[PDB]
Amino acid sequence: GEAPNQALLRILKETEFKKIKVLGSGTVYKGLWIPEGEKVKIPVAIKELREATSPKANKEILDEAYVMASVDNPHVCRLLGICLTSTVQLIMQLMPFGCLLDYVREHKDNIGSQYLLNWCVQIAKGMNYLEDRRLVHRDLAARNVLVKTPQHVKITDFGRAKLLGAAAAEYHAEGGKVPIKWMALESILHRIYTHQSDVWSYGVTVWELMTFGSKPYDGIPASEISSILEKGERLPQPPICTIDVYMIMVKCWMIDADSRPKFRELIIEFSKMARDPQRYLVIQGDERMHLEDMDDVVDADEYLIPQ
Ligand SMILES: */C=C/C(=O)Nc1ccccn1
Repeated sequence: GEAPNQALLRILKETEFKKIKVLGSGTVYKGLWIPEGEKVKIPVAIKELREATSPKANKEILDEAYVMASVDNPHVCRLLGICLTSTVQLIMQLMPFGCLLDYVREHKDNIGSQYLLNWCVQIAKGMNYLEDRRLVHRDLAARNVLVKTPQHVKITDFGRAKLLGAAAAEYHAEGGKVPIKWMALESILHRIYTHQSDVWSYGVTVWELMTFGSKPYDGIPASEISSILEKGERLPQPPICTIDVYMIMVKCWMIDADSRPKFRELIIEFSKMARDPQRYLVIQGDERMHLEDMDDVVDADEYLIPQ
């Protein structure tokens, strides 16, 4: 016996929610959700499948739904329920400032050390929680973290997430479109994936944030990456980064998976640094930087149903 998964999957009527506008094209809407028979309005993102004629695509979105229903943490994405219309709709908490990669590209000039290190802690907390839940994300990247507020981010995209069995050390994949430049060496060579492969990608995610959304190994093709890593080459020290911050990124990219840090240790190291941010990141102008009815609106984070 593993522990039973008593996550609740909530089925919503299409009449419970109003699509307000498009955010993306699968097509994502900003909208509002009124839970049946409750006087509350919840800002949501409603992901509606396009063709909805593809049995493959329907297995995909429901796998996402399975994983997102089974996680409850402040630093991971919050599913509110699904709607089984012609086109299946996922309803999640609206994350109004979009993905963190776009956010740090758009706002390079306004982002101070305190925000960057707090983001590093929050993502470390999200990933430590997933580890507690024996869940390997397999696609952590700056693009797959969302911004509820500039003070508050959550890990997203559980489309590749795999739920390690009671006796299963690694997860074993076979083909697809894969993020080579974020992947542990053991993942590119032997399709091996663990919490420790997730630490490698946390390292690349941190490097994306510390370079204000630069592309890892830009101009180096996917075919070369495994060879570069075997030859011991790693991503360069970002300009803002003290050796303290960069040495943490470097340890996440050790070839011995068990030599990399644990998510619980990254939480600790980034917290120590977050208490004195200007000791650990050096940024030009750091001290200066600052980042009908709405009556019954509540954020999804204050909308709890019984457990
Ligand atoms: C997991 C939350 C979510 O996907 N919400 C979202 C998506 C895109 C933009 C804004 N919020």
